[PDB]
Amino acid sequence: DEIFDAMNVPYTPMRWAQDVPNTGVDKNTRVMQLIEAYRSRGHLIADTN
Amino acid sequence: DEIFDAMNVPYTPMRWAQDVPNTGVDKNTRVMQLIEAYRSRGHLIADTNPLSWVQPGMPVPDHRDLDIETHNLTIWDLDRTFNVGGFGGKETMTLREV
Amino acid sequence: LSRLRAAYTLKVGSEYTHILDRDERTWLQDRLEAGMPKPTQAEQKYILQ
Repeated sequence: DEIFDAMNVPYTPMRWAQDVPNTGVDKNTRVMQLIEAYRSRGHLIADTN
Repeated sequence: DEIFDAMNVPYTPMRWAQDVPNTGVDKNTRVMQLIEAYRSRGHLIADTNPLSWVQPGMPVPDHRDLDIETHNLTIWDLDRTFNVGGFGGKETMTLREV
Repeated sequence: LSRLRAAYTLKVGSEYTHILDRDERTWLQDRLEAGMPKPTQAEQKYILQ
């Protein structure tokens, strides 16, 4: 956050996380939900100001 | 269409179609696109008008995205199970239940 | 993510998914996801003038 603020990157950085364990959850249908979210509300984090 | 008009069913009937051939096309991601279409524009085919009236002069938006045939799905998929990505709190569901 | 970022999170924030007609909504979707073209040097000098 400190590096991005200094370099004026108007985006949130990628976060460290552990690779999610293999339960029943399907990821392909959730990639589709992410695509809809960006199409509908991606303007809420766009470099417009 | 004639039977539905006589019985006052304000919905389009299911259409006959051949079961789509097995090409590369995935159906689970297209079931998700159908769920979004109903959430967003399902009101365009809802039984909200007490009159069987369509105002001439008013433009009608295209809503083919509410027909299962647009997402390469037919009546033959109704009792097949698909991944629905947490819809209704479930991972899998049949297209009939969806 | 690169396609979604190029289309919806750079210097242009678009609002179009509320459009009811399927043909009009798909035209906007396809043009925004094709991206903003790389401007030529001649174009850049015209904007500077």
